[PDB]
Amino acid sequence: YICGDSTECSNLLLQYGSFCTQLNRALTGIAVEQDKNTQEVFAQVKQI
Amino acid sequence: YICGDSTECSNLLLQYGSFCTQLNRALTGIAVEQDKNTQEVFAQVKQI
Amino acid sequence: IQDSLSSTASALGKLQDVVNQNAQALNTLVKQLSSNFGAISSVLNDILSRLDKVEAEVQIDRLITGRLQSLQTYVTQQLIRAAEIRASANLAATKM
Amino acid sequence: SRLDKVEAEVQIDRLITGRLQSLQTYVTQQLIRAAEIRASANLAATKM
Amino acid sequence: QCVNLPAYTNSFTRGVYYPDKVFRSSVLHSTQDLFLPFFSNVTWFHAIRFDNPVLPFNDGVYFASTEKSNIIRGWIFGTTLDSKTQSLLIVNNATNVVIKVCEFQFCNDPFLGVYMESEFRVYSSANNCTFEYVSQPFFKNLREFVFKNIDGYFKIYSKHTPINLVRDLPQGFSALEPLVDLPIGINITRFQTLLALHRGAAAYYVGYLQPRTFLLKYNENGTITDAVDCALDPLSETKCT
Amino acid sequence: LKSFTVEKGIYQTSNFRVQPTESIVRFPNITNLCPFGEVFNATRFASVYAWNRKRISNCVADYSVLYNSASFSTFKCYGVSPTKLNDLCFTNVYADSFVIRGDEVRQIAPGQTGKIADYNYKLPDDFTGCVIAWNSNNLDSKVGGNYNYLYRLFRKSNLKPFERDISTEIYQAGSTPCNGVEGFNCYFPLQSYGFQPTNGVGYQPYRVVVLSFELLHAPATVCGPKKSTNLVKNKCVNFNFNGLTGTGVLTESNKKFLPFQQFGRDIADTTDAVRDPQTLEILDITPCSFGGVSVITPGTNTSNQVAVLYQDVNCTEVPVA
Amino acid sequence: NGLTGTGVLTESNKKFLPFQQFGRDIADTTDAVRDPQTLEILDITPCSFGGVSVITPGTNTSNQVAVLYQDVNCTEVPVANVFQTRAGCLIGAEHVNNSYECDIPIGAGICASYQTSQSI
Amino acid sequence: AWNRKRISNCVADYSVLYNSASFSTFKCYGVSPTKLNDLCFTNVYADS
Amino acid sequence: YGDCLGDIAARDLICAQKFNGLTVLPPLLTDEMIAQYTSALLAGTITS
Ligand SMILES: C=CC1=C(C)/C(=C/c2[nH]c(Cc3[nH]c(/C=C4\NC(=O)C(C)=C4C=C)c(C)c3CCC(=O)O)c(CCC(=O)O)c2C)NC1=O
Ligand SMILES: *[C@@H]1O[C@H](CO)[C@@H](O[C@@H]2O[C@H](CO)[C@@H](O)[C@H](O)[C@H]2NC(C)=O)[C@H](O)[C@H]1NC(C)=O
Ligand SMILES: *[C@@H]1O[C@H](CO)[C@@H](O[C@@H]2O[C@H](CO)[C@@H](O)[C@H](O)[C@H]2NC(C)=O)[C@H](O)[C@H]1NC(C)=O
Ligand SMILES: *[C@@H]1O[C@H](CO)[C@@H](O)[C@H](O)[C@H]1NC(C)=O
Ligand SMILES: *[C@@H]1O[C@H](CO)[C@@H](O)[C@H](O)[C@H]1NC(C)=O
Ligand SMILES: *[C@@H]1O[C@H](CO)[C@@H](O)[C@H](O)[C@H]1NC(C)=O
Ligand SMILES: *[C@@H]1O[C@H](CO)[C@@H](O)[C@H](O)[C@H]1NC(C)=O
Ligand SMILES: *[C@@H]1O[C@H](CO)[C@@H](O)[C@H](O)[C@H]1NC(C)=O
Ligand SMILES: *[C@@H]1O[C@H](CO)[C@@H](O)[C@H](O)[C@H]1NC(C)=O
Ligand SMILES: *[C@@H]1O[C@H](CO)[C@@H](O)[C@H](O)[C@H]1NC(C)=O
Ligand SMILES: *[C@@H]1O[C@H](CO)[C@@H](O)[C@H](O)[C@H]1NC(C)=O
Repeated sequence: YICGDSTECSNLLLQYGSFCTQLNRALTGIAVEQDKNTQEVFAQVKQI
Repeated sequence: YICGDSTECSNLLLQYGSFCTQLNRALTGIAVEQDKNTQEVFAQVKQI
Repeated sequence: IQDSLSSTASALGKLQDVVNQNAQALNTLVKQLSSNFGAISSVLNDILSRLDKVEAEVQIDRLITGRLQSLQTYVTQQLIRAAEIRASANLAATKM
Repeated sequence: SRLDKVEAEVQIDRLITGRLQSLQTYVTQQLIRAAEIRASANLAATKM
Repeated sequence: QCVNLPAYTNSFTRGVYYPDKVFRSSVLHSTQDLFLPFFSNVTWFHAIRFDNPVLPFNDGVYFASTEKSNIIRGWIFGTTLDSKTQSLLIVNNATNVVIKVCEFQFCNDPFLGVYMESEFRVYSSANNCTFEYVSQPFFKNLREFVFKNIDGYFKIYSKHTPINLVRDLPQGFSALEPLVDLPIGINITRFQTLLALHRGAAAYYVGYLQPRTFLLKYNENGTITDAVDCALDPLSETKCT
Repeated sequence: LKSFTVEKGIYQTSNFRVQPTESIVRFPNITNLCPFGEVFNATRFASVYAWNRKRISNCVADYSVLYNSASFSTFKCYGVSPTKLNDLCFTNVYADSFVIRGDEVRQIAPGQTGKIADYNYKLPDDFTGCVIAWNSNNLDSKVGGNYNYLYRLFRKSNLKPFERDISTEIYQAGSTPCNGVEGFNCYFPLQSYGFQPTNGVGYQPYRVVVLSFELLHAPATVCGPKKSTNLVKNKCVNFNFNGLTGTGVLTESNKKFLPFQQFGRDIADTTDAVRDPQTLEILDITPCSFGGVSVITPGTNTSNQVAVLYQDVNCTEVPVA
Repeated sequence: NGLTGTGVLTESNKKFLPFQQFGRDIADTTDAVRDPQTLEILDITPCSFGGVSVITPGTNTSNQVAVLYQDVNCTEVPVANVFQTRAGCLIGAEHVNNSYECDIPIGAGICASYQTSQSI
Repeated sequence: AWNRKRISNCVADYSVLYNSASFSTFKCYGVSPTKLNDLCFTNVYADS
Repeated sequence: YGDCLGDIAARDLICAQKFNGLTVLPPLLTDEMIAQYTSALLAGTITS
């Protein structure tokens, strides 16, 4: 998203640290929480 | 708030996109939510 | 109920908004790619083809900072919406 | 009034970025407070 | 040689032209440039009633002409319109188009005589010609032109369409296209039009451009179909927001 | 994860690459040389108050022939690095030529002021192009003084960018009008340079040429010495279209450009369609990277076996391994 | 004296010290200035003031709109039926004596609607 | 032993310098030259 | 803007906020309506 190829941009992005890793971690946490909410709401009975 | 007249500042603000629109949208959402909360809390009976 | 649900689609509006905002944000995040952020151009290829190695870095860094700020704002708003949806899901689970 | 067209832009852009950051911080804090007040209002409505 | 010889109208959403040379489709785009305001107050002259006065050139001119047999022939631009200062002349003399930048000594009442083309009582003398261009030899019509003068460059946009109504400016969308860019680099503050005197049956309209923000809606094919002025009325402000 | 051990689960990785592995160059097939001789070797240069302007088109800008017999004491460029000048195309090429005094050479720059910058010749603040200036003491000066070069001394205002004024009206300094005659507080605005061979380095004549051009927004007829290459379609390649560098897949397009249009842009300003400089055809450009990748593994303390999940793609269409 | 600005000038009760020339607020904006000729003290105030709201039904229905200027009277003008609500000045909508359910919330107990010769 | 002088109560109109003065080096820090005609200076010192 | 430029010597920060674009909006339900709602609730819970 930030660069889109152009290896110079990718190289210059390295000096900014692990911001992208933090963003990905937050998004993954949200994605896991969505499935957790769905399972909590609906999966309450053991027998079909 | 950012410029306060000075048309040069207003022109230079255009390159930054729709940040102000997003801020206004968030503030309007909060303002609507306040009235929604008030109506939910107090308006529960149909007859005066 | 069998025809009330067929009367209008606004009765499910609380659901529809949940979809709409989830698109409303995304289509915004794309168009902010068109911002110059004070650089000579909003396209990396133009800078890489017009300027040398020492002059392109100044513009590329500012473009990177602007795009990173946009991403951070999007992530923060998504986190707030996730908290709200979590509260709603907890209420729904308690009701069930 | 002191600088020409080409030298004022560099300073004006940085001022704009700073003020925009301040506005973003204010909006984020307002959103968090709005969420807290929404939770309190929901509790009050349930109690009523 | 030389010789000696108001009406108001609404601008029905006219004054839109292509801002730049790129291709866009199905995208709404915002632009900040000199445009003719929507529902403006455009001045109307006849040659049927025969006038061609000196009109000021403030920041850019929109000039429309409704005609049948080519009454309008050209324009003269300058700041003093004499030999003391350089002046620009654009003329269509029924066989060629001529654009010159010279210290013309223009006549008091310029005109082109048609009996064919027999008179050229435009300027008394011409000299110091630093730029000259000529092309190859060669109510039913409406022609719209937009003239701008930016950092010495002179930009001309043109459009044409058949219109058969009698008096007013027809209502409808019209998108002008970039025609000519010339490096004249002169001072322009006044302008006058050139009429073909027959030994007319036409009319024209003159209006002034102003800086505006315009929201243009691009069609699926490569053209514009609608425009919104962000300062016409509060509803347009809401639409732009 | 920035660790040597991975716990059981699923993780995301970078996007699929799709390397182009090919470079394609497309340039207009211009074979003529630019006016280097009859512009830089001009016997007479116009004066500063009447600086000469020329238009250049349909030529190859190869400056490598200037090293043999040209030496410039001042060279600057704004808006483009000099090293890229060999790999670019210019839409509108204009050349301004004049002769000035040496110490005034520094006055030709954006944002400057002074005599030349305000009364004779001014440049815009957003100027892009190049400025060249070189000494011509042994060509423009002569014994006894050369007075054929003039400049403007008095004016009632400041010139706009790229503005030329040749009016020679008697300038008035006092309240009394000047009725076309010299007098007290009445002057002739024009003055003459007193160029002499024995003058100092600051008083020697200097020849100045300013080149103005615009880049990557309009069709261009002046390009560098780069050589074209055959076109490749339905393949991911690196391309250099009239100075625009990019990477992607080229296909034929149904889009119809207007004659004055050259490039098409999306909402994100990325190039979407381009007109071929030689075959005048319209080509759509699409990116190559596509498809997220996920790695499924148990704890590394248990086993080294992994599984790979490519998202939003078939297995039959391949690019999968 | 080289400082460019825009605003409304009034006479001031502030008394500058002899070595002082400008007065500043918290936001560093100029508030008072001593005249270089008449040596008088003048307060400078900004001009832009008053939010504006547009009230409209769906554009698929009608083109009529109403304008609400906030925190201003109608009598003091700079405004262009007229109704003075507790939220400001409303122009383009008539006032009725009846009471209905809220359709378009305006504020301070006032709401707006589009009703039939249709009008707001 | 560079000389120092104080200047006050005068109009800084440099347009009279074009007729008989030519400077090989001119620079300004803190203010663009083009604005020098529309400014006022508090303390004016000249070192020669 | 008839009491904001007056004899107030910048003692009130309301004008300081208003001159920078910061605005406070009125709630939809005035206190005279919340009072009526509370009175209706009290009457209902007392009588029925
Ligand atoms: C002022 C000099 C002048 C200018 C700046 C200009 C543009 C112009 N007018 C026309 C068609 C064309 N052009 C004209 C003439 C005109 N439209 C006018 O504004 C005038 C004054 C005439 C001449 C009277 C006619 C009578 C027709 C026949 C139908 C049509 O308008 O397409 C073209 C397309 C021909 C080509 O692509 O080679 C152009 C570029 N034409 C001019 O004569
Ligand atoms: C219309 O304008 C053109 C340009 O002046 C005229 O072309 C010139 O005609 C004369 C002869 O009459 C020639 O000597 C010139 O050489 C022509 N100029 C050029 C650049 O070729 C043309 O004659 C004019 N036609 C009419 C009817 O006036
Ligand atoms: C271009 O022409 C106009 C018309 O003469 C010039 O405007 C005048 O300039 C003189 C000199 O300062 C003033 O005394 C007049 O008051 C101006 N008249 C008007 C109506 O503005 C203008 O200065 C010229 N442009 C330039 C850059 O010199
Ligand atoms: C145009 O200008 C005249 C000036 O008297 C004015 O009367 C008129 O209302 C204006 N508008 C129109 C559409 O004529
Ligand atoms: C302009 O015309 C006059 C009179 O013919 C002449 O003296 C002068 O050389 C010409 N050129 C310029 C640049 O003034
Ligand atoms: C758009 O342009 C094409 C080109 O001819 C035309 O066929 C079509 O009618 C135009 N409009 C639409 C909606 O396609
Ligand atoms: C100019 O003239 C000299 C001798 O005629 C020649 O050597 C030189 O190459 C010429 N300069 C250019 C750019 O052609
Ligand atoms: C050269 O360019 C022209 C475009 O006008 C094209 O028609 C022609 O095929 C080209 N020739 C070669 C060898 O590329
Ligand atoms: C794979 O391609 C076929 C052919 O269209 C299609 O039926 C199928 O949907 C594709 N696979 C998936 C998961 O969509
Ligand atoms: C000139 O300035 C002095 C301030 O000492 C003032 O008293 C006087 O009125 C001024 N005269 C004019 C004509 O402005
Ligand atoms: C309008 O001005 C009058 C005069 O002071 C005042 O009574 C009134 O409060 C003002 N309007 C509002 C809504 O405050």
